[PDB]
Amino acid sequence: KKKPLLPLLVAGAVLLLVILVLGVMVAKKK
Repeated sequence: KKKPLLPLLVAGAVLLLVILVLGVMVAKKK
């Protein structure tokens, strides 16, 4: 019933480098 989190672990990692890091460009520049 419960969906595996194996692919979710790496999923959040990608969003951390692609999305989160995207905001650091404007943040650090601020």
